[PDB]
Amino acid sequence: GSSGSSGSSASFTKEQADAIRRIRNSKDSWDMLGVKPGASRDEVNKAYRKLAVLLHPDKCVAPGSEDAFKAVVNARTALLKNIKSGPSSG
Repeated sequence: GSSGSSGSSASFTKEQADAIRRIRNSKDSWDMLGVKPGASRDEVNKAYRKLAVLLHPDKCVAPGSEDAFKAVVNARTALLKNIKSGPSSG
């Protein structure tokens, strides 16, 4: 089947909304996290952290805050993998 949830109620700040709006309308991970394509693991994580807290399901009860948080992960986690310049293992 398919999962579905109703979020009739929506209470949050501009910052949050703006986040979920950008993520859902992001063309890449850099845009989501809000960093440059030439940043380091420390950077990507920094942006992912600050954001995560904002999109966190414990801070943002928004109906989209959930989806947003999910995107971030796929973004950061992915980017990081690329961050690696040389193949450590193999």
